[PDB]
Amino acid sequence: QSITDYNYKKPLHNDYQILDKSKIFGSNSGSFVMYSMAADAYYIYNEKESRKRYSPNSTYKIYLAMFGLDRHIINDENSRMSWNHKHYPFDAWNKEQDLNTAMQNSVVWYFERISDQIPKNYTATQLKQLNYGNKNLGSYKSYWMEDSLKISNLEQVIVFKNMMEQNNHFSKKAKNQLSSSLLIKKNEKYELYGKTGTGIVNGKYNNGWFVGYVITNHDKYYFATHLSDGKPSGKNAELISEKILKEMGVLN
Repeated sequence: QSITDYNYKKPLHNDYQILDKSKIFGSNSGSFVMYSMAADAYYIYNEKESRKRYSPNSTYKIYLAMFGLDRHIINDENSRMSWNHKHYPFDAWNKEQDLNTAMQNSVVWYFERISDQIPKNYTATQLKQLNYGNKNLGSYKSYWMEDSLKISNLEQVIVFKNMMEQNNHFSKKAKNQLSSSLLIKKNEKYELYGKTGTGIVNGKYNNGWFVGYVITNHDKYYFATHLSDGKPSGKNAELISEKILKEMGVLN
């Protein structure tokens, strides 16, 4: 909308290190950002591109889940939602869901059902308090899917880290329930948490994301990969994230 809606310009008041992950990105274009809790420092590949704001797509379901927990639309004893009986192209969508199943399978109707129960003034208050990208709700429909709401790769890390780590009005059990829903991988060395996001425009991928965090025995790292061209899917952004986190020593 405004002159500032496509770009995040706020200086990092933080130690930062510039990375060169161009070989892993290959023919794809985009950025990678990681923050380390113990180091209090940002590691950035393609810093200019990390500040360009893009639709978050399904990565915003992180925030819809938090808001649905905070408003008690879903809880710990019940996060179940019955299927309304409409046929979707994937059978994982064609049944009852809980937060865990819906997050894992990016089941759109679950999160759309949550968003419809949340009043616009709450969301606006939340995006303001969280500094969530351009904060632009537009028509307030599926405003996070190739629509008015945009956020940069750098802000994806900053905002997620601050939401989880600051003592805010989001309770600790809601944060824990969100985390369980986002867990992808756990072994002796680490726990990897995250959420893909994929934008499709005219049958073509236009926008790929993977936003999350890693807990090791020694540190906690928030990260995000955004793809803007080449093959910009969430699945590709996830693959790129894993190669970079592994090269950086985060996964061992």
